[PDB]
Amino acid sequence: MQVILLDKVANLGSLGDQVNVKAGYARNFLVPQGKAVPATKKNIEFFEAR
Amino acid sequence: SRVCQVTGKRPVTGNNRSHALNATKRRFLPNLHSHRFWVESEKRFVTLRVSAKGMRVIDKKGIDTVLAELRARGEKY
RNA sequence: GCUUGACUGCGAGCGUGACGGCGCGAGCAGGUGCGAAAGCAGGUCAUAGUGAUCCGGUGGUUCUGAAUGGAAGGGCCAUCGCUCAACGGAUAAAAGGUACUCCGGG
RNA sequence: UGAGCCUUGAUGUGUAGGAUAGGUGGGAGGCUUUGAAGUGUGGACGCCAGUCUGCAUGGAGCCGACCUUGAAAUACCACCCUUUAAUGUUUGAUGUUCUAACGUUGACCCGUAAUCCGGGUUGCGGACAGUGUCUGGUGGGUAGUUUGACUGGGGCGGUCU
RNA sequence: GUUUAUUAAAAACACAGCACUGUGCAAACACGAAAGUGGACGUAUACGGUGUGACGCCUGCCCGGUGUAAACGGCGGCCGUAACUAUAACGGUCCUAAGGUAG
RNA sequence: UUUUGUAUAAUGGGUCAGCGACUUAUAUUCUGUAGCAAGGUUAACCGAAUAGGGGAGCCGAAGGGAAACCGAGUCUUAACUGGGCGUUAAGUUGCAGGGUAUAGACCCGAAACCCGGUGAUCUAGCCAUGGGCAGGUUGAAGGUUGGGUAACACUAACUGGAGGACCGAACCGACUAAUGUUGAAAAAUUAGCGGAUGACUUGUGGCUGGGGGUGAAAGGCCAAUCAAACCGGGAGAUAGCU
RNA sequence: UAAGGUGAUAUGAACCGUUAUAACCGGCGAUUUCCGAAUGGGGAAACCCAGUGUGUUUCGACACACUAUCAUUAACUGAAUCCAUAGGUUAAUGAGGCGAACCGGGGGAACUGAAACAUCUAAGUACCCCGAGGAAAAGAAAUCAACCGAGAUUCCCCCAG
Repeated sequence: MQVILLDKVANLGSLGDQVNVKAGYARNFLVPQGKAVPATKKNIEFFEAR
Repeated sequence: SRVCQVTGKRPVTGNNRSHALNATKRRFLPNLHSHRFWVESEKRFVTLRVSAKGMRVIDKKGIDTVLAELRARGEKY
């Protein structure tokens, strides 16, 4: 789902992209381990600003 | 207890209806699972008995605003 | 030999049964058939040939239509599916064998 | 590896034929010596008529109604149908790798002069195991189905309208 | 030895022995909506379930349906064979897997 | 009292005194009485509180048809000579009484079902800690010597003291006979009987709780009870029975 | 307020007071043993067994204020593990228990009727559990109605069996 990456993880990321990934990746790689942010429809526009 | 700590879901009593409509009491058990979380703020592995629907809610919101209302209603972790 | 009166809407009044039922039924109106005509025909010489209620199938009736016009559903008419044979037909729902038998009594 | 798909390009004989031209639509100027029609096969399709393209005979025409075809443009521009090819997207099967999910009734350390519990580190399995929702089948091990009425001391056996 | 204390003490129940089935440990199985516990601080010479009932002669044949029958089970015909009958350890058949051994 | 039939030997009452059974609440129907009369009546409420106000609402004077609809006519049918149902004939509000239905509904009296608690001081089993078993008799393994063998095997004394061994006291149990059967005792006594060094028995404390527990298994026991304990409640369950 | 009184079975004894300190009746304050939420540890209820600061012209043993549990906050300390949590102690606040009915919520049967019986029914009733108060709950429409309109919630009588 709509999580945006931050790191040099393998080829679905380019230092930040909106993707449609499976649930394990989001929760058990990206929720609480780091490298991402949840899509609260505010954080995505905030990091679009950043 | 089998209580979803995030959404508040708990088992309720239902009935397994037959073809002859014989009533038998049964409780619907929510898909509850224990999963460990790693908070960068407090430097600790916290585990929570949540549902998969609670997992989807905490994927939508985030761990911090969920803990902000877990500290509210007397929950322990 | 000719024909559909084995037609619809009826029908006073009656017998017989606790009732439903069954049976005859003069005669009205329309439309028919036979006969030259008078007249007769609303099934089978009569007494048995039967399955009611519920559900479902088919068509119609513009009868109703949870805001309006529809529509759905319901109601009315005609009809069909049951050895419901235990047949005036108890519930959606049991049949059996003990020769695998046992107890009590005469 | 099987199925769909995004982009790139070919793909279609009533029959003769510069050429196996699909359908409805615009259209009278475009290219080649930054090397062209017209002829040939290999893998390839086949009604062996030939075409596609790698290669190649060749070195100056193709073209627009064209002098041919029942239906005219491989002069150009568009959404497309069938066939078929390429990597890749998407979804399944097979087996392998992981270490993060998860389990650990393996060992160690701390809270802790604690066989509870919690945390860390390490190892072992491992997307199984186990669990929630729905559902197919199995299951007289259990239950509800209640399993009808008339019969003279009597052994047979029937009857119901 | 034990049992129906208060109408039945035994031919009933149990019994070591013998045998079968299942269980590889976080065991089978059981009490538990779960935690946990028993099994067991035991490890296939151990444990659970079942059948028989000391001991001797002994347990013969069959795995087709659910190689293994001391499981759920079966052990029927035709002729041949132990001095004048019958029975047939044994050896063929009917392809149904095969037919009562000893006593 | 029940019966076709009771003095019947079919059921009940020893006697007396006291208590004790067709009611209450709500709808509906009928009769009598009472006001008003094509009208009758108020519910909640206000209230100087059984007064008065308050007519929201109910019944009836119009019915037919399933209904739209039509209307003193309506339904049926194309329409009836027609047929069914009605029409100009008074109801309503009170009170009392006789019924109906709902509730325990004239009164007393089941095997059963479920819920919440209490019991392992009795008994069944287990765990932890202690105690008891008079006396006599028989004599296993092992140790030594002798006979026998190349040496064991086998044999004869002595030592040794093992037995789910024997006889038999306390103790445990009740197989026979007798008494007791309004008992001495809601299971005992008297005389015989079996075990009595074990699978023995006992004291104390704990554990196992009812659709369960326990059970060397009788469907035995769980407080003199058990083919599902007691206490309280649903419950005044239900009865076509007496 | 007072000439009577010291409650009753219950006399008797010993007394007090009579014109203002007898008794009677009321408000306030204190004492308020022990068990019992029971609260220092235990506990077979009215019992047993301890520690810290304060006091002994008799400084032995003891009395006084304390020392139970949970939730939150603050402070001080404080692990693997740097940072920081968890953990420990103290201070303050609140609660623990009882109580006839009423309220909200979570579980929640069968007897009986249906003349059998399983749908239904009894019934969200009996019973259990948690919490709160003098009331609780609910309460200002994503409510009705039908083209007119009503205008939070609550209770009663009709509509309406």
